[PDB]
Amino acid sequence: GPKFPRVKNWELGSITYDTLCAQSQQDGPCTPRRCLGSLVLPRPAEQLLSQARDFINQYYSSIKRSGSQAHEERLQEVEAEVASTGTYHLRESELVFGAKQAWRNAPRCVGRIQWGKLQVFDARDCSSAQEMFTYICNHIKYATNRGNLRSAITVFPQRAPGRGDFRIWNSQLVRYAGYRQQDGSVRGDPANVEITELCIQHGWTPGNGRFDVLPLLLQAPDEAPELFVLPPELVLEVPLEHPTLEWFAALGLRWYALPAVSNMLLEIGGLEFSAAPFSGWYMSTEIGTRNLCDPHRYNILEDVAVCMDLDTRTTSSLWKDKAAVEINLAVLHSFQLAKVTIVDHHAATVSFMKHLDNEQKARGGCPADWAWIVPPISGSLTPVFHQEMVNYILSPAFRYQPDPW
Amino acid sequence: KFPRVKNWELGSITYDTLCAQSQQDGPCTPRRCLGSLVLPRKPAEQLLSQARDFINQYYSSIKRSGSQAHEERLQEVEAEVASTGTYHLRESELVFGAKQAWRNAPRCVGRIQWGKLQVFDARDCSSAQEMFTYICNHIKYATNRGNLRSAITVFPQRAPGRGDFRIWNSQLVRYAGYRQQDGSVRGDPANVEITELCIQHGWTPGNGRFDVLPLLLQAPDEAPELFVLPPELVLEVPLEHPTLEWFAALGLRWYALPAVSNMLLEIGGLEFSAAPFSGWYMSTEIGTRNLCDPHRYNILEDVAVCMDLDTRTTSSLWKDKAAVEINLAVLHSFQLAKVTIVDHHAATVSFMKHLDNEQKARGGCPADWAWIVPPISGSLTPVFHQEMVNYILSPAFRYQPDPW
Ligand code: HEM
Ligand code: HEM
Ligand SMILES: Clc1cccc(CCCNCCc2ccnc(-n3ccnc3)n2)c1
Ligand SMILES: Clc1cccc(CCCNCCc2ccnc(-n3ccnc3)n2)c1
Ligand SMILES: C[C@H](O)[C@H](O)[C@H]1CNc2nc(N)[nH]c(=O)c2N1
Ligand SMILES: C[C@H](O)[C@H](O)[C@H]1CNc2nc(N)[nH]c(=O)c2N1
Ligand SMILES: [Zn+2]
Repeated sequence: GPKFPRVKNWELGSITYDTLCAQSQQDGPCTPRRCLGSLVLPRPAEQLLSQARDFINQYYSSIKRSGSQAHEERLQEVEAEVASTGTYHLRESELVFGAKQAWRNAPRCVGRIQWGKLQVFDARDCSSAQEMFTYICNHIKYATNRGNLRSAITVFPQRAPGRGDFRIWNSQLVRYAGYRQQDGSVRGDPANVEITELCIQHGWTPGNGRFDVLPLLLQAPDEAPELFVLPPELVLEVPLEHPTLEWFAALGLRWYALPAVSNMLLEIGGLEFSAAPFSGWYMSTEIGTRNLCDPHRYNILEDVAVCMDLDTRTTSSLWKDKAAVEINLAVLHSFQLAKVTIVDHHAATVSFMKHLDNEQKARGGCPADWAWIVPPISGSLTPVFHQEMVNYILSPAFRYQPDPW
Repeated sequence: KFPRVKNWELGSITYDTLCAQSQQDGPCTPRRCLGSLVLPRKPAEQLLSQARDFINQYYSSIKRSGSQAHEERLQEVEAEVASTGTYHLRESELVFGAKQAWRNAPRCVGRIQWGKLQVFDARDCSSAQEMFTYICNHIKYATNRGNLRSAITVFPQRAPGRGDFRIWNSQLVRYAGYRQQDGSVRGDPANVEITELCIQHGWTPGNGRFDVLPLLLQAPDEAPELFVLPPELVLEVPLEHPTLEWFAALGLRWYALPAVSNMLLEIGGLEFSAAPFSGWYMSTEIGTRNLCDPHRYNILEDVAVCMDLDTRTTSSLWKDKAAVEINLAVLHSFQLAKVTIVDHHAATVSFMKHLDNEQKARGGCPADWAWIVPPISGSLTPVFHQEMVNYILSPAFRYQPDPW
């Protein structure tokens, strides 16, 4: 009946319509002629003002004062600030709402049931790389909380016309080094070969382990990036063991507690925060399947399968599926043992389904990227697999940005 | 302009130029992507242009573009449409069209095989009885005592003003689903409705979990007729496990032949509303979707308890462990019974080879990532890390409404 995408759950037979997508102001990559929904990265005061107006309207709606005196005054205040300076600034409570809405709007994040509980740290007074380091350490301490992890984001000053950006060069606050070898192989995390070489070029004395924590490369405006080593006591790690396979511990595997993305751009009302690291807690498949089993990452599948004595000479033995399972179980078991927050892919997807129902009621839909929401193992075993999803771009948003080098 | 397609495991990049040949809109728009949706939301000049396009494809396929045989066939088609509002395919054109529709099917992981397809012309069918004979031959040919062979049987095309030839069943072989008094379902819950239709049309129902359904076949503007498949035609594989001796005691089994019977085959503007096709199973279809889906046979918990796994919590990964052993049982049992089957690793590996072949042959390949990526162990397969472009090429298989 209604002129909006009809969305179906095939497990439960239930139907919803997404009216929220009508609020989207920015185009995705798809056209009627072809769907590009599987691509990871698909390709002026007038413009700013309309984005600023839209966001201020969003903010005043959220506090139930849409159409009010203070609403129209804030609108006038922003237009006049853009009139004289070419940009404008957010009130603290506007920044908090916007950071939360950006998370809420993130189609690829399965953790969004938690969106209303996000600690927003204002670091818009930051004026140096040393000061960025302090704020980042504070974020890591607060968010790690000795294993009882808390969602947090730290927001550094916005892009300024003329002036250069605040940037964190690392893709995460915690990452393991990747050292290219003579034979052409990589020791450590192959994902991190480039940032590792950048750190060395900038004066880091490199290790030679599989799990060396990288230093931070931090760039304050119009300045070369400075190098900062995180003090080991701040970086909580978890040695990996298996509940029943006693040899698993002898593999010497481990992972860090805090998943903190540090290279994404936070956009709010046309303002761009080029440095705004955020952190949650892991879903176990991120570590157990992607980081540890991706062929282009640590690639430990064959190693674990040989220890399990599987027939790795034939696909039909399902040796890959078997090893992958035990590795995920190991990640789950070790984090629980160490009392570090983690969520398995079953409980995560169940909570996301609950989130979808909340947002259906609250907003008339929820933008979601099926390929990213569905876990990388046991897909159809989780409820989200059977849930159709509409994907679109809402603002405030987190967006990829080019590497600063 | 043209999509840039990256494989994130290998760092390799292709560009899809084939998508520019799409003449049919999918569900997406720049404002929102609807790629995860299973189904679509919903004259002479048009038909003639779809026809010329297809005849052009055919003659190009046999390296005779521009030949007088090409020119003459274009005029036959034009003369026939201009006089009758429609036209008919030559058998060779039909054979080519069916192979191309399979080739162009974005959701099929089995397309490496697309050039090897037995095509039965059943367009001289005038009754449900005759459809049944054709279907039985298809099943015999395709099953081949467990050495499965891909096949399609093509029944008469749609015609203006008259009803369609239709097979009412969604597959040639399906197990019955009997709604019990207490709201549960004995058998396959996916087939409750088709089971009820069969009973209403005179079928005497069984009461098992794996009762093979009769076929409801419909000749134009006639009530469907009921036909029981001779039990010797329907090859089945009892499921057992290589190391778990108790597994056979579950009484599980599945049929050898995966044959879709409710899709529409469109070629050159002509529509074939009954054109059942079959290949062979990819193991996860049976082991994961058919047996483990919560709204199907849903055996996960049962298997987990036999394995004495901790069912109380999600974090023991009991579901993941049980699912793996079930898929293993399927592979072992089909291999023991000498029935053709492909595991999801072998399948996805051959699909990558197909993507490469198609890049060289056509400059691209329409693929639906959500469907190509297996339902367990996704990122453990190469297709997970492969960007894909989805679009509709013709000849095509399409969904169509239920005839009831
Ligand atoms: C609280 C627990 C959280 C969980 C369990 C969680 C889970 C996830 C997962 C599994 C992904 C997929 C990432 C990948 O596969 O590369 C993801 C992506 C993402 N998350 Fe979260 N997340 C959480 C918190 C947060 C927070 C606090 C934010 C921001 C305020 C956030 C924003 C995002 C964004 C923007 C992406 C997309 C990143 C990309 O496209 O590369 N998440 N999340
Ligand atoms: C020969 C071995 C074959 C294999 C291994 C194979 C594999 C698959 C699989 C796994 C699917 C997804 C089905 C689902 O999960 O619902 C699929 C879909 C499909 N296949 Fe095949 N297939 C084979 C042969 C064929 C043949 C012979 C045809 C037609 C001539 C064909 C046409 C299609 C079409 C049109 C779909 C989409 C079905 C839908 O949208 O419901 N396949 N295939
Ligand atoms: Cl090489 C490349 C190019 C484009 C996108 C890509 C995705 C990787 C980044 N995606 C986020 C991964 C990640 C890591 C730690 N933590 C989170 N995280 C934290 C809270 N929520 C998600 N997410 C890679
Ligand atoms: Cl319930 C619902 C409504 C609309 C579409 C849907 C798709 C399911 C069927 N998709 C094909 C399943 C299937 C079964 C047997 N065999 C094959 N098969 C054979 C060769 N290739 C695929 N495919 C379900
Ligand atoms: C090619 C494909 O889009 C790519 O491998 C995607 C698929 N889904 C994903 N899903 C999540 N959560 N994270 C990822 O990195 C990816 N990668
Ligand atoms: C909603 C979602 O698109 C739907 O459940 C899809 C996902 N991928 C699939 N993939 C295959 N092979 N078969 C399916 O039925 C589905 N179902
Ligand atoms: Zn799309």
